[PDB]
Amino acid sequence: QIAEFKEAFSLFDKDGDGTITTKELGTVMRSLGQNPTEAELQDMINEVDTIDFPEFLTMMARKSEEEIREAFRVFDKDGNGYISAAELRHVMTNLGEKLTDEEVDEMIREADIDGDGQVNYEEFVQMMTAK
Amino acid sequence: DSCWELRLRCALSLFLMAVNIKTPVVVENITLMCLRILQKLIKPPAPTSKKNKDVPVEALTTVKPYCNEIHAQAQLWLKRDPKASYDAWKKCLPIRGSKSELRHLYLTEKYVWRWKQFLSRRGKRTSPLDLKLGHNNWLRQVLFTPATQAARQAACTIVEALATIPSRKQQVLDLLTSYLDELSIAGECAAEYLALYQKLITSAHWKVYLAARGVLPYVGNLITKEIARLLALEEATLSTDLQQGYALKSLTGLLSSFVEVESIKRHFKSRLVGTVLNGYLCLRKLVVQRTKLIDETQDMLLEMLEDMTTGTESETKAFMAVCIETAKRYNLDDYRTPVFIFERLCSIIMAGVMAQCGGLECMLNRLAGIRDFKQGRHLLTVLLKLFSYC
Amino acid sequence: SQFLLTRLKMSETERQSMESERADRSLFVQELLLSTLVRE
Amino acid sequence: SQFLLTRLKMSETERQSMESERADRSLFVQELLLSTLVRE
Amino acid sequence: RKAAQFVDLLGYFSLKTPQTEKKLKEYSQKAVEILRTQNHILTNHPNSNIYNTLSGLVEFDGYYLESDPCLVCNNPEVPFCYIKLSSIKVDTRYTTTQQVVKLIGSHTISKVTVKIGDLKRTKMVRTINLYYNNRTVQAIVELKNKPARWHKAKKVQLTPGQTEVKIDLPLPIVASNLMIEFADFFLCNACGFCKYARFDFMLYAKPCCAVDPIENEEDRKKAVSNINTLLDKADRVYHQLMGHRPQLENLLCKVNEAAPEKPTSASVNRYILQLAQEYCGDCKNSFDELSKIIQKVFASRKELLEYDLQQREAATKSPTFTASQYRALSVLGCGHTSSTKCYGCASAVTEHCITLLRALATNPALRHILVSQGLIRELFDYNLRRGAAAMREEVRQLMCLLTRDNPEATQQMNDLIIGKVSTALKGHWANPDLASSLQYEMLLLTDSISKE
Ligand SMILES: [Zn+2]
Repeated sequence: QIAEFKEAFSLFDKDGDGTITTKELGTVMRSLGQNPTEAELQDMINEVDTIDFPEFLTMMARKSEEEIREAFRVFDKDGNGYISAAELRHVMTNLGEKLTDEEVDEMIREADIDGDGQVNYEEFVQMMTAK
Repeated sequence: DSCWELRLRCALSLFLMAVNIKTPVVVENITLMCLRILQKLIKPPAPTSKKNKDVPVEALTTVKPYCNEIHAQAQLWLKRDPKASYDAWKKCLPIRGSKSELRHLYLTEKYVWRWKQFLSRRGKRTSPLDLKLGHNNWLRQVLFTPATQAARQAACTIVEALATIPSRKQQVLDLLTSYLDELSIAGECAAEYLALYQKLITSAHWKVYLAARGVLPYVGNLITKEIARLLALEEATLSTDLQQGYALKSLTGLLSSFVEVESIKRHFKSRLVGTVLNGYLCLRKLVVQRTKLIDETQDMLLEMLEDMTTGTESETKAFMAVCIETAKRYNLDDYRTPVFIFERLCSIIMAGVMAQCGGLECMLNRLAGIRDFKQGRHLLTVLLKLFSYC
Repeated sequence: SQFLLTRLKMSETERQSMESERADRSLFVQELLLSTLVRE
Repeated sequence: SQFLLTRLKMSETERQSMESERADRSLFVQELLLSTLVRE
Repeated sequence: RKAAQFVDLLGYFSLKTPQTEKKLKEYSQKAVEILRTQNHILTNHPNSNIYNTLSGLVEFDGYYLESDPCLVCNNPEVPFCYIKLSSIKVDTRYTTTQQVVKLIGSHTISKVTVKIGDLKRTKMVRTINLYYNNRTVQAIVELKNKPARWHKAKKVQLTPGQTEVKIDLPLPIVASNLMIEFADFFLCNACGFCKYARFDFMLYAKPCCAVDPIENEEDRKKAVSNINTLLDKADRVYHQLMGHRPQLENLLCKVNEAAPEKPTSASVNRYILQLAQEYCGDCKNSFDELSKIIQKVFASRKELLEYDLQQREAATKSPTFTASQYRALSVLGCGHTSSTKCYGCASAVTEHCITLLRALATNPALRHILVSQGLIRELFDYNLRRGAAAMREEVRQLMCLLTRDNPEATQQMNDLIIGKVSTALKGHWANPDLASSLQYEMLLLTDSISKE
């Protein structure tokens, strides 16, 4: 598996110095069968950063419950452990999406099994693990 | 006007109902008009407002399409589905607008996408299509139609406009690359399509991306197949074709374009020397079915061979090995190509490497196969010269 | 030129609105055409 | 005139029969046409 | 169009030989399959629309919008003609007892009639020797050299007092320069005036496309360079010819509208005049030049290939072939094949198919098998409206014959006619061309009824 990544890195290596530019970073794993997003790309640039082979391999190896916990923390701005419809509306507005009050309420309600009209950490964990 | 959607639906229904008919009268009288309508709708007139005198069309949209999904669905739209209308589609797109902010945006977008996917999977929300383009469609039919050139030009403009954001451009380039094998069947009618393709890969990173996907062996195989067909036709008949060598010329030009830049030239030289050398020899064999296009193809192939044969010792040894490999297949009766191979070897002289690769027995058998002197003076001279060199 | 019937203007803000609407109509037609080329 | 395929007679009794049959066909067509002009 | 006699004999023999039902079924299947394939080729041809529209407006002989020129259609059978030698002359030189002449180009000479006027008893010619060669030179004195560069053609002896002599050539000769020698018994060395007699020459010749032969290596190099020049010129002319198509399609689109225009040979619609001028005026000239250059290239290639074969054989002589293998290998079987995408050749094949099917249908059993193949619908849908008027009438006759005594076939044909007429008459009110494009269906009905 390392051979394909090495071949792609070398093929995208311009000056032959074993290092590439971050402007072409998305194209390297775009050619490998994976499809990233722009936000993913800026996040990957932020995490590491010109990239050499070791950092590229580290990035590829990470292509965890810590991520789910961080997402839950980002969703619950107040830190109260409960995701209200207001918090979801604020998150959607920040992301740029447009939604109705009825649609968001229905989304929250369909995300609750306990009938309390609220999202818990266990509920989000179960929703994420649904296959 | 405000009823534009119904007119567009009529035009698109007529287009898709009459896009697969090969008769030239239908292409000229129905498909061309729908293509022109679609081309006018896709590419609107340049803005005249004082603020927007400079910015292009892409800078004017109030919504931003998603990277890896298509929300518009033509199958339901053509059946007058209220849930797949223009306003419904526009309502599903987001309005155009430190490390922690980047992270938070990343996870919010990702898990909101997952939440929406689950909602569509269990509930009633419509599921967007995936951006994976099929390789057989009406697009190949329209792009190479010999009925009329204007239809090809309009289709080229449409597909050029379809590739603006790189997420769509990747798929568009993949489909166009898949359409590469139509060059031989539709020799001159492809003149437009090529002009589009070269424009879409005019940047270096797109060429490198296509090279990483394995396009160089594809073009090489196409070139060898075309040269073999040319040789077979030359052997049998004596017809004249004013378009002979167009497809081979175009494919060789495309290969040279792929090779000109440094990275793929350095990487892919070890796999392309045999193809180019064999093609050059086979083209040089032509004596009657020879045109100007074939002459230019031979010249460019020779230039490519000269360019690739410059490097370190390992690459020179590999080139010698493949040169002996191509010398092996040629029979013992022809006295032209081995002369070229051996004078090339003596010019590059290396003297002991064929002892390691085992090419000595090849030239020993070459000496053993000579039964005449009048017709084999050049081969004997070059073989003796290289034997004294070695 | 003396016929009255043959003689039977737009501000700037509505010009901006029209250009924007042209942009979204172009984008919608692009996505509609892309939808018909998906793999089946 | 040398083509063979371009060259690819009737007695008197069958001529009489043909003329008679023509007569009855004419009469039948006459009556058929008269049938469409009746009162309604 | 070369296979008229072949299909004639095939139809006759199939009609005369009694055969099993399986052989008849196979034969009918082959005929119908060829017909269907040619119809499919014709209806999808890229130039089909242009030719179909042009047929009813202008009068044109050939199809001058073909990408690959067809050797069969480019090579008609040209007959011999009587040409006076002075009309094709270019340069001449006289000596004491010989005359050397050069022509404009190559010619296939068959007979020479020589006339004598103002003869005197002092001296006349007893033996005339004819010499010819096909090597093009710029100066006559250069070719004046006697022994090496001439070929014997004919020696003719004359009775005393002869006035006209008929030098016949058993085999026609392809010549560019000629020489006449007075062997047994005069001419001015500078001007060529003869006081004893006056000589006039006639030839039974026709224009010929041929090139100089190759004998050595520099001749091969000159041939290669000339062929490259001819290929370049042909490419330029071909591009100039194919550049005419967009204008032709624009004019066709404008003509199809048929808008009335306000203003007797000048009162015809201006767009029709432009169409005729564009097609029959410019495309025809470009096509003729292209055909000439293609013929020259073909002749040069044939000469070069023959020289290469001879040289290879000479080198190898320092394998028996049967009679058919010799023809297959040699240059004899090289120039009698039509291009694959040719409109005229497909039309000719459809004509032959119609003729053969008309011959075959005269057998009742073959008629039943053909109607079982589904020939009536194919003829109704494709060949009723395409071709010359004679072909259309022949197709009508064949369709009438196929239903001669078959109630089912007659019902099928009547159903087709009635359905088309009703469908057209439904929308006749909103479009009169529907009502005016029923002439062939009604002609078919008239022809079927008129045959008792
Ligand atoms: Zn032809």
